[PDB]
Amino acid sequence: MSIFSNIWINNDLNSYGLSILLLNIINYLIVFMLILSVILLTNLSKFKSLNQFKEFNSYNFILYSLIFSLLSMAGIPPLLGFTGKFLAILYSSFKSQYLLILFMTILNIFGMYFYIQNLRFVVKKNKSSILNYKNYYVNINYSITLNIILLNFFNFFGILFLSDLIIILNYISSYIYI
Amino acid sequence: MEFSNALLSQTKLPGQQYDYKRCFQASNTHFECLDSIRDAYDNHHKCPQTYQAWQSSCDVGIRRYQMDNREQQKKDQLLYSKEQLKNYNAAKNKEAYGITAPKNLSFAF
Amino acid sequence: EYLTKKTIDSFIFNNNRFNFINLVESKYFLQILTLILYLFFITIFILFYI
Amino acid sequence: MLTWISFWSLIFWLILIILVLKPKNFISILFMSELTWLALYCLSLLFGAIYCDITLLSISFFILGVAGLEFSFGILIAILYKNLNESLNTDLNNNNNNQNIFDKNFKTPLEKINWQ
Amino acid sequence: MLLRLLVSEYIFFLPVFTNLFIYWHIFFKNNINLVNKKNNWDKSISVKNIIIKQNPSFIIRLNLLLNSLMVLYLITFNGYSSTFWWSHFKLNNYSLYMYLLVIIFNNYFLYITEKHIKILNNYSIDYFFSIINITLFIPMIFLSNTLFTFFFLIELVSCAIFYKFIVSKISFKNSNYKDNYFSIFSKNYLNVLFYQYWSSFFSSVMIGFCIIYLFSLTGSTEWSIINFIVASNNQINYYTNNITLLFICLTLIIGFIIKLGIAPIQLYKIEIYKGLPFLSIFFYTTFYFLIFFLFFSLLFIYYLSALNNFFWIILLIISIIGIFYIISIIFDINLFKAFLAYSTIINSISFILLIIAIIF
Amino acid sequence: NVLFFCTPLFLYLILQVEELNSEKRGGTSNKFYHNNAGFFHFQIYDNKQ
Amino acid sequence: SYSGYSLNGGVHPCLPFYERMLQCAKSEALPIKMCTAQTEDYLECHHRKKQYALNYAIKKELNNIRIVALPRYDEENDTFVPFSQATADHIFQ
Amino acid sequence: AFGGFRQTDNSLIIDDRRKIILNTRSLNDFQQKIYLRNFFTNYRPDLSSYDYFAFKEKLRIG
Amino acid sequence: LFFMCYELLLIPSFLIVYFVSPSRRAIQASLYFVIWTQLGSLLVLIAISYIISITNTYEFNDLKYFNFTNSESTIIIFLIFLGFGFKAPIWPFHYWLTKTHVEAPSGFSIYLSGFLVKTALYGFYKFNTSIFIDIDSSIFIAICIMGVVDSSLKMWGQTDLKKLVAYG
Amino acid sequence: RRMALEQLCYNEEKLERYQIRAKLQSLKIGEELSDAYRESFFEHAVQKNNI
Amino acid sequence: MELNSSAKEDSHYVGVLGYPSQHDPHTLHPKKHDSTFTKVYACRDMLWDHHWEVRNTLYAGFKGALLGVAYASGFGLISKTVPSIVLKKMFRFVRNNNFGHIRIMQDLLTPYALTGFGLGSVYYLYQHNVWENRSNKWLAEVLSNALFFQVATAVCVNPGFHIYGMVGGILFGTLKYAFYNSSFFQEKESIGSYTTFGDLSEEERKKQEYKDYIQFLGNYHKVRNGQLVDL
Amino acid sequence: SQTFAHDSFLGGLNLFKRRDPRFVLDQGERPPYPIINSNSSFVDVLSNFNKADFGLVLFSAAIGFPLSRWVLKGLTFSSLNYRRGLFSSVYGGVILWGLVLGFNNSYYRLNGFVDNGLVWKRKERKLNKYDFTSEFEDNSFFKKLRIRD
Amino acid sequence: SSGDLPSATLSMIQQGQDPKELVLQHCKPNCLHWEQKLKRCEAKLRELVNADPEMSCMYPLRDWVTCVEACVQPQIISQLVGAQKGRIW
Amino acid sequence: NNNLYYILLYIFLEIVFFGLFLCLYQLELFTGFLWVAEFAIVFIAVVLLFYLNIDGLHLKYNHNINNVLYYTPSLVLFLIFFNIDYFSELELFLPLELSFIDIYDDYYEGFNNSIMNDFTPLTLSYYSINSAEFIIIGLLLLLGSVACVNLYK
Amino acid sequence: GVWSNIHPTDKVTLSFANIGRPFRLIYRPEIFLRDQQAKFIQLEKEHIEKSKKGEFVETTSPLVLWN
Repeated sequence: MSIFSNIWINNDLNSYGLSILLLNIINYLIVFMLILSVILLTNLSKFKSLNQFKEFNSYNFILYSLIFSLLSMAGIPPLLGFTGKFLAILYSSFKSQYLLILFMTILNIFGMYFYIQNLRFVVKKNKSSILNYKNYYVNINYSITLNIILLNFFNFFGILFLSDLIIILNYISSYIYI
Repeated sequence: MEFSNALLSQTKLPGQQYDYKRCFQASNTHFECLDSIRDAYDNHHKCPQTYQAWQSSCDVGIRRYQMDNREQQKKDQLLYSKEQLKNYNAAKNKEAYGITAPKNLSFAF
Repeated sequence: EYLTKKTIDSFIFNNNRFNFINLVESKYFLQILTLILYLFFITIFILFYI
Repeated sequence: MLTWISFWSLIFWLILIILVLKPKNFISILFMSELTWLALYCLSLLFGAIYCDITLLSISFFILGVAGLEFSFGILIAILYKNLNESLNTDLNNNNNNQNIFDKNFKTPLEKINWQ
Repeated sequence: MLLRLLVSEYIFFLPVFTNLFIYWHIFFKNNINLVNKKNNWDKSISVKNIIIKQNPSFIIRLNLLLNSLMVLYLITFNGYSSTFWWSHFKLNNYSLYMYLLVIIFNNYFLYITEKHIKILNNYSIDYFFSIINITLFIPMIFLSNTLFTFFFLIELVSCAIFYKFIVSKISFKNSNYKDNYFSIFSKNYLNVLFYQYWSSFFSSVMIGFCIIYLFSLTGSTEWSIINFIVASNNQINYYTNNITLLFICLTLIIGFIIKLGIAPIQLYKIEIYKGLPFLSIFFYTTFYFLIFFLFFSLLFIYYLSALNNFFWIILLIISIIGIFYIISIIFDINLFKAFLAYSTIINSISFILLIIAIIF
Repeated sequence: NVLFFCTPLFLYLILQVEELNSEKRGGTSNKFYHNNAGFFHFQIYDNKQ
Repeated sequence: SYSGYSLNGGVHPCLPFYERMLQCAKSEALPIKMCTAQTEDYLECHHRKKQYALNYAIKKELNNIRIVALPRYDEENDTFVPFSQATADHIFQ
Repeated sequence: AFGGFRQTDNSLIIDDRRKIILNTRSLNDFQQKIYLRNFFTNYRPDLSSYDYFAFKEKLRIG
Repeated sequence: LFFMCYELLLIPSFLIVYFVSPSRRAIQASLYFVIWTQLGSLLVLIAISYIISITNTYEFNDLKYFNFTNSESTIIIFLIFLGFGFKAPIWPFHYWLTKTHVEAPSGFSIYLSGFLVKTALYGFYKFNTSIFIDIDSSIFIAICIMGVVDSSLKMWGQTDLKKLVAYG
Repeated sequence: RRMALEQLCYNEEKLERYQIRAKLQSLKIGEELSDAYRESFFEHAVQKNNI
Repeated sequence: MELNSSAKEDSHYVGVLGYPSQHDPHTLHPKKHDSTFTKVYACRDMLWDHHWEVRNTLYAGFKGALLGVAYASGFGLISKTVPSIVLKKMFRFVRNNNFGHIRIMQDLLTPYALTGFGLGSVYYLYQHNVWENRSNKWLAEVLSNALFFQVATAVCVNPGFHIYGMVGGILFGTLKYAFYNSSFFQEKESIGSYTTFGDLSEEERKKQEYKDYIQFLGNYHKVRNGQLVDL
Repeated sequence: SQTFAHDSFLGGLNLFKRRDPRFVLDQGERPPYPIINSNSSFVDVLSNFNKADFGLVLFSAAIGFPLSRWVLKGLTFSSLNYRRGLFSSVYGGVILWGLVLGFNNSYYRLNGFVDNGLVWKRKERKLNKYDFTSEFEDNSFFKKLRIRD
Repeated sequence: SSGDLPSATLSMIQQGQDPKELVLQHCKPNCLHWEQKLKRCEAKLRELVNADPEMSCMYPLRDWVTCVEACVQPQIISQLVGAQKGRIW
Repeated sequence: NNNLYYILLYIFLEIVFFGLFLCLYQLELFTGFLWVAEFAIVFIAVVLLFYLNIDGLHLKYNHNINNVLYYTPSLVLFLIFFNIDYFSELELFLPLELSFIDIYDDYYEGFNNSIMNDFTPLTLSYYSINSAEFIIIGLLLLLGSVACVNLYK
Repeated sequence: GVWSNIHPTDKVTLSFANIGRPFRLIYRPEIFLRDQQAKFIQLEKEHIEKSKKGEFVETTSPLVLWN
């Protein structure tokens, strides 16, 4: 935002921050959707306490998806969670907020520790049984499995496709002040 | 947001309404007169009748939006041309279909 | 070991001793009232004194 | 004594504070909420008088409806306390000791802790 | 108006009115589905059973279809950006995009919820009706043009949330045979109801006080005019009483934090999440994060940007206090629902810090 | 134990003394000597057609 | 949400000022710098801080002993005569 | 395009070539590049890019 | 790209540790290793974000075509050193490495010690050369010397072969 | 995505003048008439008032 | 709301813009015709003089006492669990007194107020006399705050929690450098503001600006890298 | 791009084609076509209904059968009378949605938001400086939805 | 190192010239109240005719000079050779 | 006081005093409406008190502990610094003889006004401008009634 | 491929290396530079015309833009 001979040149986009907040909220909501998706595919009465995380030790797809979602919640790379924290840090640096950067880093470290503390209770001595039984046999929702697969695909490798979402969010935020 | 001209123009008094048809007709007549004048600057006094009609029919905010759009359009028209824009867009798309290697071993700056 | 991780572990274990696990209604009401009153006092302190 | 605006604001703030000052009874909380809503309506009327604004005065009917909804919800909640086996005085539902209660005392419902 | 009423004044509200009418008619028809008189001249092929457990899948599908119809209507929408219904509604491209995004998210969540409901019917028709009604009015918040309409819509949303919380099943089918002659006193639902009601009362009182104080300051509660007047005060210095502005800003921020359950006021939300169904928790998170949090962010960024010079200190102090007080609490949870609530609180605090950075 | 815990401070002081001595005789100092202007060692520097 | 109406069902006293201020705000591309006069008039109409300050100044001046007796007024002539002018209906005669 | 970081030094900076005065705390990205980031960090800064690369290779060889 | 690739290796290492280690105590060891690696990654990411925001370009040649201020260079160097030393490992951020080498599977520990430390060193060297710094390297030199001294001194008390190899 | 890119380019072109006007409106109290801002203030208030 | 705006003032830009400066003298100079009461009351400018070390120390001590009283009122006394017998005796005294509430409040809050006043005075003296000659503002503030807070933590809370006190002091010093020392979000001047001098002509200014903008063309990476197509 | 002829049985397809993804236009922007009556009343909007609205209502009624069947597929343990009543109510809601869409289309046509057989005297000249979709839509069905690309 | 690199700038001190005039011109705006007081004192002195010899604007002139030189003197003092602060403190 | 019946009596007295204050400000219509609403609410509350607190024995709570511990200093601090009055002045600030705005009358406006009821502002607000707010209030009331029925069930 | 055919830079870079930068300059820099040099181009043309008449605008002498 400099002025040269009464003609100004702007190299900054004022709508980037709103798009950044929207993308962070969207990523958090998407992670929460997959986090609760596994709960929806199991007997929701079998997961009560924090130590009741070994109930996730089941058929390999459930365990792998749960581990990936737990990692994504803490924002570790290269899941969708790391994208939000990295973009927030980049925006804060672009706004020259060193104290805010330090506080965000401390908070992210504390959150990573809290989220990873649950991974300790993941191990179980044997395969668990948290699936509801229909017609005398355990019922697995194929539609829920497909939704969880799509979410896991968009989280594990969705970092490469971040360009289109970022462009869409920037376009949305462009008319916020216009 | 406080200095947003569009946001300020969007507001109106309680019960205030805008006659879009009349405003657009008067604006079209005034802008046709101005284009017939064909000047870089918007000398509204060159068509006193058309300027008066634009002032009476179009509100302050509508007139401001129209003037800003006209100024931007005039700048763009004096800037580029249709064939040049089309060729540049085609070349840019073709380049985006490739990769931009780093400018190693430069000779400036 | 003691300097790098035990410090944080002890800080957490000690600060947790001053926090109630199950929220009480009186605790919540007092917390809201104290938040409002002390935030107003602190904000006014910077405006006039700090 | 004090100017009307200052008196009304101070009364609203004091009522908000006193809502927590008294003991923890649901009925008392509902009564205090009703009093606070009435004070808010009075403040809105005084402000509409000060500024002569129609929208400011229009709040009283909306404020009255909101207060009625809140009072009905509170009455329904208090009625439900009977089936939940929870005393109206919320301090009796927590085992944490407090110096405000003169007679609080809870013991395990057993006869002899050590049998022989 | 008094003389003529333009169509655009309620053209947007017309689809909302149609959806509300359809939903109300359907819900009323579901209330008498078991009252079917049989005449003495009619034949019953099979014996009628009055014990009916209708899956709320039908209500979920109907609500999803209505939301899709609303999305289609918004897709074909066209016009000019202005104020609607006596400047009480804001119809901007950004507001329309926000409404569309909220509707899409609600539709995806409703599809997931219906798929989960087809597995085990642990939810009743009332919960689905409450969700549909909440979804009916949730998108309207983005179109608010004044703090009075925003307060009314937020009060309506809070009432819908309380109603949905009341729709939670108290008893469940369990194989616990040892408890057949003993009474188990569970106070989770009562605690959730009490906490929600008290927090809603306090937040509504704060928001009403803030609106009443703001109206006296400038004479209007609209979005753009308030910002213009506030920025003018910084240039004309007519009102130098920074104490009143600080008090109004503090009241607004405290009310928003209380409604959103922002730290250090977090034990309320912790207790709220500890006594609700999983689908109810999912719905509450989707509502709070997508609507309440984004609305608070826009209020601190787009609505009250002219007062951002004052909100900065309060926001920074609140963030520091939350970071200092929640870190110790975040390492002592022993419930999955408490862990989810703590994750939501941490994300909210991080987003608050990000918004504080953005306001610079 | 005191010497071990204070060893980093003693090491820092010794390093500072050695750096001062090197500055006295103009020797190699504990400084980021960016003499390559950022060009990496044996980094292929070719242009693309 | 500007009502602009009076408590008697009429028009709020600041309605024309608000109209002029809105016109100025929608007119200037930089009304923040340009709408100073209209903004000041609207602010004075809404919050009469200027009137309160003038009243405070008048009270401070009355705390002084400069003025003893103001000239009385006779409405039959619609004219002000000095306090020493011994006219009819005066408190002292 | 090269950006910049806002400086915190509440120090006045005097420029006589344009006969101007600017604050270290209040300076644009271009001003920081031209006055604060204009420091030299190369042995032969007057050489071109390829010239300096060749000079570095020759200095290592020497 | 360099930072993204450097950050991706943590997930495979955590997956290997959580699922292949035979020791029961390896759960807390894997958690601590993940935590330390994430802390180092966060420091490196903060430094990289600062560098990228300072100059909106993604080329080392463009980085050389720009000069960082004194405070900027000091902060960048300190953050890069902190991240790389947490990933080196360096004293006293070597508890994670010690516990990992104590508890991790033999193949993973061979790969973790052999490769990850070298990758972190290579990243630190690449970033450091691309940034000109006028500060004194006394802090980093002293840190390295003290870490070497501490690691060497503890060898006489190590009866576990894996622990002694880790200290070396 | 392509349509949104085109629309965002147009929106940014529109918002270009918004930033300039806000910075002119963000001039400090008394800085509007300053020599470094006098030219911009005169152009925006006198020349750019043609509605 | 600005923090330490008196210190954070651009004197040159303030003088150029003509805004009234807090650095100007705010004092009274009565003439040789006033009454004795007027002359005596004119001494109040001493309380408005910031150069008086006694005045600065007294103001800082008052601020510290107020902070301690606020801490005790908000979190201090409510956290404490006094013995029941003491409370009973206090209530008996309150019944038998005319203004017993004031006496009880004084007996309660006196230690916190005294400790706060003393700590504030000590911190003000240390800051104004020990850390005013350093070069690096961030480093000096960090060192001073860390030392003071670690010393306080070892003395006020407990000797054991010294590391936590030192970390808190470091954080407080960092926050003070960020906001109380730097005009972050408290700027009194527009970004990029420059004041011209030298009586340079308009043509010379235009030529210099064109030359500078030619360098501004070098700011674009693609312009520097020459990766632009012809349009 | 050409537009479906107004007042036909396929006028609703014009509401499915837009020049830009902008939900609303600016306060001072000229409409794509001439404006018939900006100050439109409810009675005027009702009088503005035509064969386009009739065809939209017919399409809503036709499509409403599959949506009603899908909704009814989720009902269990309900009487045939109840199922028939619910299906009839759903079909009525679909028809009402179609009527609302037709009324909105008529209002847009009277306001000139969509094509209504009218063309402005002087076309607004817009130069597509950023054009990354012309080629993309030129070789697919995406052109049929983009009015004038 | 930084010290072995060529110098990219040369100020007035590095040019061996006295920048005292430029320093005074730059620091005059900082001291305006003192200048106004000195002008008022000079006007009062010129208003009076053959006043008492114990009536001079010398005190105001000293105040103005102290205000002006309080900033100009130290700043140039920072740019002099041999004025480096030292190694540690 | 902790007795619920005495608390209710004090609330009724406070409501009466608020109505008197409103009448003093010449707002008798809203005063009467509030008085009626509060009387109905008080009747409902008395019924509830007879239902749930027939005995009336309040909990044995002592105000001294909480009052002396935090409440008194907190109230002192809050009242000490909170002042949101910018330009409000007392009626005795200036002599009433210097005020003449209440004497001017708009005879033509009165001749052009046909209003005979004080409910004109209420109608113009809750029917013309805030019609959206009125509709929202109605929908909220319907939803609250449904929620109360569900809670009773 | 298709997901990366809109910009000459990788998607990861464009998402990460464009932090609040003007998207017009990021995607189509040439038009952005031409628009930023709108009045500059007119001034250069005026100076060239004046020099064609023998009037060298030394103030506009630096205004010789290639792109």
